[PDB]
Amino acid sequence: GLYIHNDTMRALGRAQDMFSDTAIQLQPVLAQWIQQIHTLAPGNTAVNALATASYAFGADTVTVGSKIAMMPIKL
Amino acid sequence: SVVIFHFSWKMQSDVWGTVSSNGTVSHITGGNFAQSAITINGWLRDFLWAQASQVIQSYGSSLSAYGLMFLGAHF
Amino acid sequence: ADVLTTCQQNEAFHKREANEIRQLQNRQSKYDANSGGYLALQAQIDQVHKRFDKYGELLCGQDGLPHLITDGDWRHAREFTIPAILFLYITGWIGWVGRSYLQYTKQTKNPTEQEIILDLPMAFKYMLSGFLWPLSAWQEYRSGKLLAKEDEISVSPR
Amino acid sequence: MITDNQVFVALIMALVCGYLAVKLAAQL
Amino acid sequence: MSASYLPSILVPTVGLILPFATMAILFVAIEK
Amino acid sequence: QLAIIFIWLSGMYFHGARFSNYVAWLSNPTGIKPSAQVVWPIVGQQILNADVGGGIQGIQITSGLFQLWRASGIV
Amino acid sequence: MNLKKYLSTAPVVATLWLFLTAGILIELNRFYPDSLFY
Amino acid sequence: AHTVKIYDNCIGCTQCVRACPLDVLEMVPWDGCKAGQMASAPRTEDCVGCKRCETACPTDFLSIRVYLGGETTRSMGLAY
Amino acid sequence: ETEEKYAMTWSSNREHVFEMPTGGAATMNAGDNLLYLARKEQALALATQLRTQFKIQDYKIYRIFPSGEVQYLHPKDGVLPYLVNEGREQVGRIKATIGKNVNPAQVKFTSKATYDR
Amino acid sequence: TTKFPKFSQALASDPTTRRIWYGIATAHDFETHDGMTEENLYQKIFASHFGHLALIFLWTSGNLFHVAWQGNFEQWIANPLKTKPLAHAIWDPHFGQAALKAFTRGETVANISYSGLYHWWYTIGLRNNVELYSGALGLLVLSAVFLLAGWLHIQPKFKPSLSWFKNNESRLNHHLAGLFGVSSLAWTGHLVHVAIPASRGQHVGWDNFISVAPHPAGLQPFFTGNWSVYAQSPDSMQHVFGTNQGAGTAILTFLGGFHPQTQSLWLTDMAHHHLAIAVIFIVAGHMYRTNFGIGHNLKTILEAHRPPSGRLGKGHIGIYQTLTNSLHFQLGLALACLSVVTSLVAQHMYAMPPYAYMAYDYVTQAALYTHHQYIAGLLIVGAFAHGAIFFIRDYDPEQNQDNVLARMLTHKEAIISHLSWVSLFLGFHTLGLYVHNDVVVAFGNPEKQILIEPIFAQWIQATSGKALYGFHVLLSSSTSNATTAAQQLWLPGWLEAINNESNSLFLTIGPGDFLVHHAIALGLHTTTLILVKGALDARGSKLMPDKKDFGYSFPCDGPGRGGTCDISAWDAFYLAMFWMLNTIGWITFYWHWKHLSLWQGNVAQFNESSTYLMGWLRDYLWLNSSPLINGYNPYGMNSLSVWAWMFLFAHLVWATGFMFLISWRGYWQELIETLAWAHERTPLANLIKWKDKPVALSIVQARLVGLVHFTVGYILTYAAFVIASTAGKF
Ligand code: CLA
Ligand code: CLA
Ligand code: CLA
Ligand code: CLA
Ligand code: CLA
Ligand SMILES: CC1=C(/C=C/C(C)=C/C=C/C(C)=C\C=C\C=C(C)\C=C\C=C(C)\C=C\C2=C(C)C[C@@H](O)CC2(C)C)C(C)(C)C[C@H](O)C1
Ligand SMILES: CC1=C(/C=C/C(C)=C/C=C/C(C)=C/C=C/C=C(C)/C=C/C=C(C)/C=C/C2=C(C)CCCC2(C)C)C(C)(C)CCC1
Ligand SMILES: CC1=C(/C=C/C(C)=C/C=C/C(C)=C/C=C/C=C(C)/C=C/C=C(C)/C=C/C2=C(C)CCCC2(C)C)C(C)(C)CCC1
Ligand SMILES: CC1=C(C/C=C(\C)CCC[C@H](C)CCC[C@H](C)CCCC(C)C)C(=O)c2ccccc2C1=O
Ligand code: SF4
Ligand code: SF4
Repeated sequence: GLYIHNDTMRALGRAQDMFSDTAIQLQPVLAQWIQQIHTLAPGNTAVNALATASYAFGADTVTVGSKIAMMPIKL
Repeated sequence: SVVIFHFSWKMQSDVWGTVSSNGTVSHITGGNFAQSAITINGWLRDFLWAQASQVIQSYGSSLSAYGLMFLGAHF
Repeated sequence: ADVLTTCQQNEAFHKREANEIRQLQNRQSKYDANSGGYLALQAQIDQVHKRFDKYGELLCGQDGLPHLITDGDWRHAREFTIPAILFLYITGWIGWVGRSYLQYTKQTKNPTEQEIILDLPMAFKYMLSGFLWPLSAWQEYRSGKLLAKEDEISVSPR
Repeated sequence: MITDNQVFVALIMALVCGYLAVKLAAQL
Repeated sequence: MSASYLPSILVPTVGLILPFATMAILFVAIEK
Repeated sequence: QLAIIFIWLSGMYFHGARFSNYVAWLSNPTGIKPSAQVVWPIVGQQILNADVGGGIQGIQITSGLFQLWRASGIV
Repeated sequence: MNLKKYLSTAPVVATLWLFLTAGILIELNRFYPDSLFY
Repeated sequence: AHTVKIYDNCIGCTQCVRACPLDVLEMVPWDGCKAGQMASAPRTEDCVGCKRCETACPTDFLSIRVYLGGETTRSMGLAY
Repeated sequence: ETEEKYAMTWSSNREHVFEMPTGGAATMNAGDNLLYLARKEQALALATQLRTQFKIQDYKIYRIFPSGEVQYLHPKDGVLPYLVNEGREQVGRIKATIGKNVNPAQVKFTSKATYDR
Repeated sequence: TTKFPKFSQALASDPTTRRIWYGIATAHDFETHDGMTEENLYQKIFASHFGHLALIFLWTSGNLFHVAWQGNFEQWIANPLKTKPLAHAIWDPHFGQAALKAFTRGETVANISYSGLYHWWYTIGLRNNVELYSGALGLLVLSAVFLLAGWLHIQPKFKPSLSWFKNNESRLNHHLAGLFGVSSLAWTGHLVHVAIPASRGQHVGWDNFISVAPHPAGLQPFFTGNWSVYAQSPDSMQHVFGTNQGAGTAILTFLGGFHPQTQSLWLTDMAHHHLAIAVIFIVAGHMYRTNFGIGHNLKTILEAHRPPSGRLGKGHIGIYQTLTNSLHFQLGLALACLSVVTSLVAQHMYAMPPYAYMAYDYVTQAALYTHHQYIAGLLIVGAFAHGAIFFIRDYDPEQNQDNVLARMLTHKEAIISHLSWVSLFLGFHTLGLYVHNDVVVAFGNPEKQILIEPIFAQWIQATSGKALYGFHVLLSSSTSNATTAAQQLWLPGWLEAINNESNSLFLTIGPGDFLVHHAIALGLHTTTLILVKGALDARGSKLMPDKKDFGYSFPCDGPGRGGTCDISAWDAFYLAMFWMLNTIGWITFYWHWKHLSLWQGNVAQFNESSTYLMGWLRDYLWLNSSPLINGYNPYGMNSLSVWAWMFLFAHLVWATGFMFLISWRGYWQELIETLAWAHERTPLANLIKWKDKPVALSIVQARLVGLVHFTVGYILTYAAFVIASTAGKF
């Protein structure tokens, strides 16, 4: 329904009435909060871990040559 | 189908790509997921239509088998 | 006829030949003469020449592609008529020997068993006897052995 | 240009069709 | 148009009021 | 089932050994495209032997066998 | 004799005959490639 | 309700009656066949029209025939 | 209540575990048993189970009307319907075969069906 | 008759939601209604026909009134090549400001018309909004009149007798001479008096038409027989349409080809066509014996047509009675002929544009071709459906013994088996050749394609005078007796048109056109196979030898005898609809791409890309989707937003249909049982009671509901694409 609402509002020239990052925001705050905890884990709740389990959660962009291996996946 | 489409588009839009000498990330589909993936029209146009360009232009190239299998699989 | 011309005299056809060699040579340029990549791409280049030379005698559209005439004109017999006759000879053979074998199986004690487990000697006998199927079929037609009678065939109520 | 009167004349004749339509519908 | 007010009266009528009346009428008709 | 899986795995290793650019790929992992299927020249299907690098022409593989074999220490 | 009966079963004879057929057509196109007419 | 009819080619095999999950059918005495009995459909008010009876009938064509008719609570198989 | 119900009574020597036609395991009493079911088919499905698995033959199925009327349904005559029994009058017989049924054209704008001889 | 539906006690007694659905779905199957008699059936149909006609005149009225009130007809007349005609105003309070601006056409928020009404109305002489409006009022009166007639003819004294309704000879005389003939004569009157004057900038209307003679010579030539006078001084090739500049005086001509400005048929050709047609129909409608002791008996004609060999048995003996006594036979023939007419309208109107400047309105051309081919497709499926219904409900074998109709059933297996053969042949070889082409093109060798020249169709173009292919036959031969005979009449104008590559008159055809024509042949044969098999097996098969006893539509005969899903003749209708949609798809795709390529001036694109199926997917569907799917996007929206939204809506509706077509009833009935359980056990909610027990849709209902979603989605998807792709491109 949120997609159909959005298709309808965008088609009617009503971008400010959409579910989007720039209109009516639906932030996955629990997923965002869990990303933060996993980013803060190394040296804290995983004291002997030097770096995050995954760069998907946060911290650095890993490149091999010029190409991105992994980086934070913002929700 | 929706899981692997979510994966393909999110990774191309927001993760995979090149990092220049300056250190600016250019993603494969240049961050279009956030504003396009909130409508079905955005999925149809910015995902299926836009990304099908490679498979339908594959004839006379080494990827032509994918073009043939794309049509064969539709059949 | 301006729509169709002999491919030999067709500029679009010559252009297509040149384009296909150029594409193969643009690929070949990334390989070092004696390499398998070069030799494989050179083989394809040689066959491009042989193909376009072979299709030269065909009629070509403005697209520069060979167009086949199938109207019965004997000047184009090689395009359709001769392949057509060969097709019908081969498939008439397949159908005829299939019918021959099927008729054999219905004389046996377990006809259905001979459809899923072939009597290979009998299959070979009928398969090798297909080469004069048009005469064989004519002889069965003349003798009233080709067709079942309307009386003897099961039908649903009208 | 079609005047207000012309649009309202159309509406009364469409009303008449409405009346006659209901009469037919009710009988069928 | 000349009578540019009319769509403001007739579109709600044909679009909201009359369909509700028709649904209400048909509901009673098919449930009695 | 295990017998069949062993034939399939064996196949993947043999295609790696005999019809692949794996050895060349080890020396240029970012530049060379992994390839372990070569098609025969017939009815023009040799177009599918792509310019993958490492001194062969073949189909680019996406199974990740080269990355597996490199992790396993196969040289 | 039982193995020969098996090798006479529909799917085996179909597989072998169509293999043979495919082989002939493939080999004709290997030696006589790009035959668009007779 | 559904209509269930028994035609004269019934061989009194009882298979339709055994198959009926609604007890619509029963076997009745009859001199017309060697079995000495014919299918009967006395309780078609209970017939759901499942055609398990027709599936079970060995005669060619069917000796028992189910004509699906006007739906009822019973025939629609409703437990509400 | 508002709709027709079905009472199924039977007797058992043992306390057999059986499957409810509404799903799940039940234990029948070593003696008289009474189940209320929404559908005749549920009662008969249970009756088939009782007969085949537990060799219980004395089951009786009733229709309870919301008025309060109790109609004995099964086995109607006391004998199972697939056993031929004297006193049963044939219902639904058509003479000859289905092949002798008339055309719908012949029966159009009439009460008659194609099988009405 | 004390609960909906009043016409079916069997449905009215149903305690479930099925009662309502089946009430709606069977409301017009008058034959099956409680206590229906033949006399009451006919009388009900006759009165319903008046309702339907009145609806056509109200709809037409709406179109005239909306264009008069909200359109830009007057502004469009002034500049027909640049100005976009308006359908009607938008009043939608869900519109944002950006959408109001996007749909602003001048000073009004409006839809553009793609119906070709402005082109048609302009061609027939309408020049201002008051004339359109007068039309609207005039047609509201016609609607009201037909509603009065409809009402009158179900009043006891005005109910016509069954014998009246079966007076074939009279109805044919009147319909031929009167309905076709006199209508065409009267229409000729309009073209000569109003449309042709309007074309030459001379205003003739109700105000002056008594005084203003449509020809200088008057009716003196017509009674003296000096008819050549009416063809003298045609409109010059420099004529500016709607003006006297280069205007002639002729009212009846045989110029052939097109008005060079309007790229449409000469109005004086269309006047003379309709005069010729009017006379042919007036003469044709004096064939049949009525009340004056001359003419033919239709039975006497039919009964006489028995070949003496006995090869058609009793020939047409009994056919008269069979046809006269079956409304379904009548509806079948009527739908069959009307379908063919609708297809011919589609083919002839694109090729020989009747309406001024409509050749330049590309969206309208595409819209009209597609609209009419889908109507033609629906009509031919319906024709065969009523053919099947006829065989079950009305066909009496005894009354058709050994006649042509009975003989069809006698060799139904021969007919079905041969349709199966031709369908298989076309399917194997058409798909085969396309796939051959796709593979060799995919491997970079388009010169290996099998590109068969449509030489028979090219030869036919040459017989009508197309010089392009190098054939010198009949009208393309200067010395042919065909050529010389027509040289002084239509041939110069016709040859100019047919040898012009810019118009749609005998489009140049090549291998692309060969392959898709075999695709079209495949679709016609397979759709026909399904519908004919449906009709000839409607009465019974080996699987169900008593099928006629179960009627046209029933779910199945259960899982016995191997299983019998979709065995009814109705199920053949259901299956044929998919093939009809598929086939009209191929036809309309072909028409549209061929025209997009022509209109772009890139005929080479179609010619090269049409010979393999990736060409269609890439260069037709993918390429032309771009304007449509950008109707709205993150950056904003434009006037194509509505087609973009409709496009997605239609894909949704199509896909929703799959649910009904793939998932069958038992799944749903079990699920509904749990929902009924939940409702009754939920506090507060369980105070509210359904009156109708909720049940899953019936087996046949779901086929119909699934097919409707499929069909609606199919049509709306293509409508949105064909309009937005063409509108977006030009
Ligand atoms: C000896 C085998 C044989 C012969 C002589 C025929 C002959 C015919 N078939 Mg039949 N058919 C066959 C096998 C055969 N068929 C098989 C195995 C199938 C299942 C796929 C069919 C399915 C079929 C359909 C659906 C239709 C026909 C039709 C026809 C008729 C028209 C021609 C046609 O369409 O053929 C072409 C037939 C096909 C493309 C079907 C496949 C043919 C197979 C592959 C050939 C098998 C050969 C066999 C294995 C040889 C073994 C012999 C050996 C042991 C000695 C013609 C009477 C049509 C008809 O009724 O016309 C009036 C029609 O609509 N056939
Ligand atoms: C022709 C058909 C039609 C019409 C004229 C409308 C009109 C409207 N709809 Mg839409 N809508 C429709 C069909 C229609 N709808 C259908 C079929 C759907 C299902 C897809 C929707 C789904 C939909 C949604 C989800 C929403 C709308 C909304 C609106 C309002 C937006 C304008 C605004 O900013 O008002 C703002 C509100 C007002 C100015 C207050 C007026 C509200 C009514 C008129 C109160 C009247 C009270 C009165 C005393 C008693 C009469 C009640 C009733 C019988 C009419 C407008 C009233 C929006 C809305 O605001 O609705 C409340 C909204 O959120 N519509
Ligand atoms: C198939 C025959 C046919 C059709 C479809 C048309 C259609 C049209 N005519 Mg044409 N016309 C026709 C025959 C036809 N005419 C004939 C035979 C003549 C005499 C030579 C005319 C003379 C004519 C003139 C002078 C004018 C038209 C106009 C028109 C347009 C508006 C008509 C209207 O408002 O009536 C609405 C429809 C009806 C009233 C239908 C019911 C028919 C009734 C029952 C019969 C009466 C006929 C007529 C309405 C009144 C007669 C007047 C009297 C003095 C004789 C419309 C495009 C007008 C226009 O604006 O041109 C662009 C206009 O001024 N027509
Ligand atoms: C002059 C044309 C004509 C006439 C007079 C008839 C008359 C009849 N037809 Mg025939 N038929 C026709 C054309 C015609 N048909 C055509 C063109 C087809 C092919 C489609 C058929 C196919 C056909 C079949 C398969 C059947 C009939 C049946 C019948 C009988 C009535 C069934 C009924 O009650 O309908 C009631 C109809 C409905 C309830 C359907 C409602 C409307 C549909 C679903 C469209 C919905 C569109 C949707 C709202 C749009 C969505 C918009 C979107 C933006 C959301 C009646 C004798 C039936 C019969 O019983 O005969 C034995 C029967 O089974 N007809
Ligand atoms: C792409 C979709 C599609 C395709 C290809 C088919 C194909 C066919 N339909 Mg079907 N149909 C479809 C959708 C489709 N249908 C849909 C959505 C419906 C609605 C339910 C129907 C309903 C329908 C009905 C009611 C009927 C058909 C019939 C047919 C046959 C028509 C004649 C023909 O073309 O023969 C040529 C055959 C084909 C084109 C099929 C493909 C053959 C392939 C290419 C050969 C593959 C061989 C190759 C070596 C690969 C092997 C694979 C390996 C794993 C073994 C054909 C088999 C009719 C029929 O059977 O007529 C005789 C018929 O009466 N169809
Ligand atoms: C024998 C035997 C079989 C028996 C099959 C038997 C009964 C077949 C029955 C046929 C029927 C009765 C009528 C056949 C009608 C033949 C048609 C009407 C062909 C007209 C020719 C066209 C019109 C070509 C025109 C043209 C040509 C001239 C030249 C082209 O270039 C142009 C075109 C335009 C194509 C089997 C099935 C058992 C298999 C077995 O294997 C062998
Ligand atoms: C007077 C006036 C007014 C008012 C008006 C109005 C408001 C109107 C309305 C109107 C309307 C509101 C109309 C209506 C219409 C309707 C119609 C016209 C319908 C139709 C129908 C038909 C035609 C058909 C149908 C049918 C069906 C479908 C079913 C059954 C059968 C039948 C066929 C019947 C005002 C205020 C301005 C003021 C001034 C004065
Ligand atoms: C099932 C059935 C049915 C139905 C049917 C149908 C549906 C059909 C259809 C059909 C069709 C749909 C048909 C069609 C056809 C057509 C035709 C037959 C045509 C022809 C034509 C011609 C002959 C031509 C000629 C020409 C040319 C080509 C050119 C020039 C000119 C001319 C004219 C010379 C019925 C009801 C009956 C009844 C019962 C059964
Ligand atoms: C989804 C689906 C359902 C479930 C859908 C059902 C039961 C329809 C659901 C009701 C719809 C949503 C309409 C609701 C109507 C409102 C209550 C308004 C009043 C209706 C008037 C007719 C009175 C089936 O029952 C079914 C049966 C057989 C084959 C396929 C399917 C199938 O695919
Ligand atoms: S259709 Fe079902 S319920 Fe009816 S008699 Fe047959 S088996 Fe019994
Ligand atoms: S199954 Fe058929 S034959 Fe047997 S008793 Fe029942 S109706 Fe008679």
